Amino acid sequence: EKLKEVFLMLDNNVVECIKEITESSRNGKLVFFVGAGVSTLSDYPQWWRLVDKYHEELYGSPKKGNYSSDEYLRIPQIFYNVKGEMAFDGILKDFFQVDKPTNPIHDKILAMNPAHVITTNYDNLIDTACWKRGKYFSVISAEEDVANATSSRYLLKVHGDFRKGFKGENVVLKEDDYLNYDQNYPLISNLMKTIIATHTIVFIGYGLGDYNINMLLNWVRKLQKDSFHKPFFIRTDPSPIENETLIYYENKGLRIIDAASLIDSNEYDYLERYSAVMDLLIESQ
Amino acid sequence: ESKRYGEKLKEVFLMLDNNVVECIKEITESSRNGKLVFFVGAGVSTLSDYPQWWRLVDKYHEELYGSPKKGNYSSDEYLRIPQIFYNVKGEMAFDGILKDFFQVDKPTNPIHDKILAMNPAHVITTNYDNLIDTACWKRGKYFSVISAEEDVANATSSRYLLKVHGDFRKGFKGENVVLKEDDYLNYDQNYPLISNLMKTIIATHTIVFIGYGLGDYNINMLLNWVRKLQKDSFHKPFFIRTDPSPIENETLIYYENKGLRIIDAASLIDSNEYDYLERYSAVMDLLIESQENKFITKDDEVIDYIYGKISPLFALQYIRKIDLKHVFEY
Amino acid sequence: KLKEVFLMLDNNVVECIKEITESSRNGKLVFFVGAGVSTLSDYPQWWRLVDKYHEELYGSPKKGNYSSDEYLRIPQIFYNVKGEMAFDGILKDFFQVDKPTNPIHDKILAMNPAHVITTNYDNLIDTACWKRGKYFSVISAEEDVANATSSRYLLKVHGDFRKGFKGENVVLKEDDYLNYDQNYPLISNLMKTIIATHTIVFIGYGLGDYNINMLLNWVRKLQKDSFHKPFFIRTDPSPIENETLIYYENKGLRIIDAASLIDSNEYDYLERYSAVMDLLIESQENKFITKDDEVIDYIYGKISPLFALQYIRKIDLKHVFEY
Amino acid sequence: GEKLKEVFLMLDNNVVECIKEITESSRNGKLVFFVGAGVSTLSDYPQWWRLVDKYHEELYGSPKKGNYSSDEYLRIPQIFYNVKGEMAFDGILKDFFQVDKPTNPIHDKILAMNPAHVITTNYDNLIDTACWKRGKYFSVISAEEDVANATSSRYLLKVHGDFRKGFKGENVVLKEDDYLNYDQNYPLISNLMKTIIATHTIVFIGYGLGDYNINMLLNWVRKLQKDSFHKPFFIRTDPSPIENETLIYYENKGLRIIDAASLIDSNEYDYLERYSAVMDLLIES
Repeated sequence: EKLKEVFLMLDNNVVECIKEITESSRNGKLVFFVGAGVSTLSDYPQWWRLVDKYHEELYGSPKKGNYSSDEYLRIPQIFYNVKGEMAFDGILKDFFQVDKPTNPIHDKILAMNPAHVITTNYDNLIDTACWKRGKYFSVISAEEDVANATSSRYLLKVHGDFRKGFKGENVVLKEDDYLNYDQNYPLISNLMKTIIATHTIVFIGYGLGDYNINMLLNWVRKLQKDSFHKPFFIRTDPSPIENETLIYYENKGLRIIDAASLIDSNEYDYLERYSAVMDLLIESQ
Repeated sequence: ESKRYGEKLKEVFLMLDNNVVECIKEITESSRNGKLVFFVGAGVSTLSDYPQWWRLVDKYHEELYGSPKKGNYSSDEYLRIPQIFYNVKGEMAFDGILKDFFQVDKPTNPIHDKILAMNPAHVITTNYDNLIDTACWKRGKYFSVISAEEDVANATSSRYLLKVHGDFRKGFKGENVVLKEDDYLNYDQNYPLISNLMKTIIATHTIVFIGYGLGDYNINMLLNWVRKLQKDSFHKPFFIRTDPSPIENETLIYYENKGLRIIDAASLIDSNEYDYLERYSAVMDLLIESQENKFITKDDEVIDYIYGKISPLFALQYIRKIDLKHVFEY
Repeated sequence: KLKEVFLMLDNNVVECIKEITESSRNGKLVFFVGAGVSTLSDYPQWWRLVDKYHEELYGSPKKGNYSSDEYLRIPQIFYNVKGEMAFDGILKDFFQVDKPTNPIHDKILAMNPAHVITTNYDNLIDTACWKRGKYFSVISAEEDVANATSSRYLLKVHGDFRKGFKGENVVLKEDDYLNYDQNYPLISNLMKTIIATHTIVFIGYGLGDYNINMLLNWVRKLQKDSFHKPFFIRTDPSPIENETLIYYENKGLRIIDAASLIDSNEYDYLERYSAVMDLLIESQENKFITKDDEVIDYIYGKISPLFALQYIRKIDLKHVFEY
Repeated sequence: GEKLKEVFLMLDNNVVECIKEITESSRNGKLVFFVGAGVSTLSDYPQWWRLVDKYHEELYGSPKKGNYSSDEYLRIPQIFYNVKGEMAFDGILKDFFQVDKPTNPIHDKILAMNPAHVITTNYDNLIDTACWKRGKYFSVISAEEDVANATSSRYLLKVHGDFRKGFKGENVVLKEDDYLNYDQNYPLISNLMKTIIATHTIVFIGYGLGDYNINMLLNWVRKLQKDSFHKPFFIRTDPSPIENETLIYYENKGLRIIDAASLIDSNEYDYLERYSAVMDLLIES
């Protein structure tokens, strides 16, 4: 099969990344930075659907054509500012009460036995998967959870969850709390920065233009080059990435893993390349 | 067009909302009080068909990526695509692409003349045109141009024409302007004096925005500082919205509670979609005609004008008829 | 006697004094008054106030000497434990005694400054401005910046008791010292832009004040040629020792010290300030003694612009030389 | 020795509860001691005052005519760095700090308490020598690069740096500008210190009532949620009893102070017994 034959086709760079990730997994210093991609792979609603619901309820017109980059964090502000919080939390409840089954990628992530898992999402898919597999994890979703931790295995939830009710304050999806994230979440931010500093981070389910990736790159640039590791980024776009972007995001610290080049998958099959890259990581043992 | 525009403006003004009427009154009072400060953005320069950022980023994508960006090309790439170029091709290619378009002798739009006709104390400016200031000198108004940090301490007059993002006066180098992703991130650390000067003029002058769009990066960076300043410590800036489609009431409420005051040009005139020149001209002509009083019809307005221009002299036993001509602006 | 006193001056002093006069005649000089001009005549200082805070707080008088941090820690401790009422009462009792103006303030205002910036919560400079007949828009709180009445700024950086003798209106504790940029953004920006765009002369400060150090740290992030180095009129009764002078000149302070200029006593602060002030004022009416080099230089400085002009009539040459 | 039995009874609940919490943290392996100069002076170690005295001697040519100002302690060395030079600056560091001294019993008992991590602002090797002679492999983190090469999970966090790479002025934060340029120069060390403080229980030992480091740490604690941190312990060793009003002041900022002058009666400079009494009270329980 091609999965056995790809071990000879991988670029020496990719071979080095696979070896380093496997070594970090063996040493218990691997942290997976998961995002919206893996949750969406389990048919979980994406943020743009909630944006559309707010827009239709607020403006009265559907989607107003193509959304701008800042539009995804502006309409909820317009809703919270005039309509209030009651409708905001109600809409969040109706859209996000469903409990989607865990996708296989969540199973593979815990099968890799990571030291910690930093999640930017707002769902308990990883919590449910960990409870299924029996590997105990410590949930860190708010400032009150930093002080009280049972074991040194932190499920670092940076953006919050809906555990303390379906309310806006617990979860960071607005604009004001995006600017005031450092002020409102100082301990979790410090823990996140320290965890990336000490351990080896592999990014999963993220696009090269994501907000969190860009802010993390901004914080990385100020660091000493010889005193910091290069985080692994696994891109799952359906298009073959070009060399210029790879250089731009390589001198910026991230190590890009291109699933498009490794496996000839389709355009609307994220699961195929996600599973292929996870299996390539696992089979190295 | 002789009697067309005068009658059109007369019809527009006598139907305007009281909010816009108060906005016009306050702007005119500030202008005649030596306090108005203007904020011309990228929109005003495009009225003279000046090279826009989108064409430059399109060529940067074409050269760097081998082809222009497919589909929509507004996804924060305006700052990223150039930056990659600067981090791959280097300095000379960036400079060449910069000088290819920005080295054009373009005539000045009349909107600039209407702006300068308001007699503003300072004009904080963002675009890169060397013709925004040219319209200033072809009249009898001197404005000290401040573009880099070294020009702040060397200013001569008390009136500033501020190039916040820089300009190409000192050559067409890629380091004297704020274009790539890094400069926008390091603006507060590379141009501290210019930022302080900006916040100084903003706090002590009436601010009128023009040529911007609701959601531009600079407007947001100003609004967050405004919200951080204090409660009721700043005079609310005036915003001239000029987009073709009328503004929904919800966005108006949100932005006027965020610390802005919106004057939407698409509501008071029912013009066509792509008619930007007339959209700017309507509001600018309302301001100008309110300056020189081509709007007064009722006797009460006449007497209120006379009393507002003569009341301070009621404390003087007598005034020569010769210098009374100076009271009513000749 | 003073004519040859101007001669026994270091070339650095000679050029600094003429630069200050040029800025004053150009409407570009902004004075920076600090603690020491106020306490010159009779105004109470912070040390006795800290002493009474120790008395009301710690029971017994202060023993030894309190450190620099204690200057703000002790009032802060008193405010945190005993509350705002007693703090306000103590301030009201201390800061109500009106004191007459002193000639140093008249000399400062006699140089027609474009602006004056002070960290004094008193109105000594304010009253001297009113009594002399020179108008200044008083800016002490944020709300004043929006409501500025004129273009001349009497800036009270640390606040004042013009709206009432209350602890909030003045920066005295540690909280408002640490959270200054989070409480007074507008006035801080106005101070910074005034310092950047004008000429700043520090008077009353003694290199041991928080404001001077904050400003010097602010200077370090202003490129190289984008800023002018402010002058410094030091009046301590001790020579500068010529190494801290080097340090502060490298950091951006052209120090002028009164100890080298005149041989005053150790309790002669009035004379120490007055010597430099009279020396500065007397140089505003005339230039230094000239030679063959400078006379031609002065004439060329007053005539070179007229060179571009083809011809100039003779009657108005009095205006060129100012009568 | 044979007199603490009554001292247990004399001490009120405010100290008994602190001792109990310290013991519970010690038995759970979640206690960190933030020590500094003050237990270093007990080994006759050259204090900073001698260093600034030498600098002032080589700078103004005369000894101190009085008591040094609070800022002078940070300004006099800086003057020497700007007027004389850098080699002149570190010549005195090379010939003056480079001294062989034994480890006082307090340093050994600090490790006998078995702390999970120790954070120290000193520039010496006393703590390292005690760690080597006890056998607890503490990963020394003194420079910026060491954060990326932490062999063990237990960190000997020397925040201010070391002379191990050499007796150079750039390896230790001493000058005023170095204190001012601290977060910019040492992001990873600051992050690690903040996370260790947040996720553990910190005990201050050998500190005066107010110094620079405790001030900035208390400010960083202040810019937190009102219940996101555990109130740290402060062991005041000043010969005079601590006044109650300043005790309430320093407790309202989020500290719990245990003095020794109120606990035992001693002489003006016998700091060994003052540290020993409190350390025996802590270790015995």
